[PDB]
Amino acid sequence: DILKDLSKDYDIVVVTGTNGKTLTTALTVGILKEAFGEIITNPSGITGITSTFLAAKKGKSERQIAVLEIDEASLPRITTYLKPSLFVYTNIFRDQEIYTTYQMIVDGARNAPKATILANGDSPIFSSKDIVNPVQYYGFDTAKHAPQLAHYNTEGILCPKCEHILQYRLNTYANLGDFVCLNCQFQRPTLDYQLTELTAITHQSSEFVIDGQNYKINVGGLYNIYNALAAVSVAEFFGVSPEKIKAGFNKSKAVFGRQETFTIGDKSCTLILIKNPVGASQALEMIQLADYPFSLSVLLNANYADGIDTSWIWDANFELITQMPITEINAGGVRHSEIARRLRVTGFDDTKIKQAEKLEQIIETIEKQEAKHAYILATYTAMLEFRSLLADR
Amino acid sequence: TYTSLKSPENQDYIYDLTIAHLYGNLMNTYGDNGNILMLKYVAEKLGARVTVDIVSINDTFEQDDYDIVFFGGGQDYEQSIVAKDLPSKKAALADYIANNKVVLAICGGFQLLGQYYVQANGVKIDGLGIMGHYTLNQHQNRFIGDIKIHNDEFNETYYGFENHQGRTFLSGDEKPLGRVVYGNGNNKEDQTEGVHYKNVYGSYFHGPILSRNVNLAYRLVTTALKKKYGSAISLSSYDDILKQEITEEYADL
Ligand SMILES: [Zn+2]
Repeated sequence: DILKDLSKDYDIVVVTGTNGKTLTTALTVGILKEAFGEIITNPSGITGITSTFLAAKKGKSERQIAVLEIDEASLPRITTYLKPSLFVYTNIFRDQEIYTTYQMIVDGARNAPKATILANGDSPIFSSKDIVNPVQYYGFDTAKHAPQLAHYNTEGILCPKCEHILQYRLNTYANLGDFVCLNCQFQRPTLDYQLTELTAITHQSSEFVIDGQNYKINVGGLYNIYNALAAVSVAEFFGVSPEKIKAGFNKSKAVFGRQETFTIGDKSCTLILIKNPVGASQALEMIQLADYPFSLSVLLNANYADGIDTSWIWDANFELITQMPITEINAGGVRHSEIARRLRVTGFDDTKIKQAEKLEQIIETIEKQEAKHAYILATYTAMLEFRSLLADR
Repeated sequence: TYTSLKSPENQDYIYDLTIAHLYGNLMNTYGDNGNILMLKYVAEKLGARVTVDIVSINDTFEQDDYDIVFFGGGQDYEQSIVAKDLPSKKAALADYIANNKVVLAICGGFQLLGQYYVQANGVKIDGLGIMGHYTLNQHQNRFIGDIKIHNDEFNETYYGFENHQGRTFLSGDEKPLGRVVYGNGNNKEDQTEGVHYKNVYGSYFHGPILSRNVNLAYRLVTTALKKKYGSAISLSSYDDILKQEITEEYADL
């Protein structure tokens, strides 16, 4: 039909979850293409799906595969229109109740009970409920330590079987990792796809082993490793050879983008968007890995596109700055006063935290600093303004 | 119980302040846990070495171990789970409060100090019942927006942001944290906001409150220190340790 018969012609992979949908989809498409040729996908996404399937060069007698990013809320509706063969669940985190958001994708997959679910085993949500569909799991199986609590600002850490607090033999970020309830021994399932080795990780790259083969990406962040893991897992499930996964991966890894780097005088600068606590903490954990001295600038606006509420910065892990090679700190943006205070409270040297009322001043200061590198963390409208001021030079 | 935060050994502290972060890994939303960071920061400035323990489900609480209890807000589900565990800490928290020791309680924590709260869907959840206030629900409405209150016992003004469906009514043996200048306050009816009973300070304010009200941060920490070491000690002035914050609080206007 308008979208139904294509589910019979195509093997349809639906990629859903809170974060990483777009990147996991783009990387999966690129690996599957190496094995199977043309892959239908929605590079930005229901009636518009009809044209994508209609542009297709392959016909009915060729191996037709679609990898589609579907929003968590739109899944029950689209699962009536088209029947996927595989669901991929990247993760679930809270918008600004998660168990209600998980219910929608449980429902959407229930509409295609034969389809396999490939879920992030490291999320305790994805083992919270009994499920009709066959499930397999990917996750991190690197070296474990003794069970320890996640950081107290972490969300979603109750055991769904006994309502005690989960601990972790390995915690990557947020509530992800090798979780274990010490009261009822509910715990992370055996992983079908294993990241077994983290071999090198920097502020701008990582190398890791997944099911006996090594991979390298050229951006930092653990969350990006999860995206590569999920895609490689889809390719293994589709039976793609290790040689073809590697070649497909290396052709498609550029979808990760690069760090937004530029120059102010002789200083090399990186600009990073911050918008919520887990995201900002992941950026701080990334830049902490830099092996050189650097200045840190943090730009906080409260405009509409930023989120009028700035209380979130108190849950971001800015305490990490005392463990970083930071030479001097700039506090900018409209709420330069509130961010300066957030940074003082970490115990960082307050004589090295300088407030600036105008972003231009931030640029002049970075321009004359002693250190060769500068990191700039910026909310959204502050990032746009900061790029626009760089244009004028 | 475990220690989540501890002052460095980069200063020489003359005092020790131990903070019990009640259910701090379950009631941990909206930035309210930044109140803990502000307590630590003010306390260090006053010469106190800060230890923060997370005292949550199934932990025993010993009133004698702690100088400040912080009890913040969380999600409806977590809040109902916290409520299930509170009888295990009732006797010790009652003794702590009766001994006039310092409590700061925000949203769900403020509510749970009292008799009960009612979810928007009508389900009543019993609280510790230590204090006499109680909290009713609203069916659909929420009180949302900026709020400004003034406490006439101290002559201090506090600012923040409210977002709550619960309507709290104080009992006759309680005072409000402040009278409402603009905002909904506890019930939208009587111009009260929060609670002040002995050394319990409760509020619906997000902010976090101590980030936006350093006057109250100083009050809580100095009260705790004088309670522990006696009213005769001489602490550094509000104006001298918090000059930068006091002026920048005004530059926002
Ligand atoms: Zn359990």
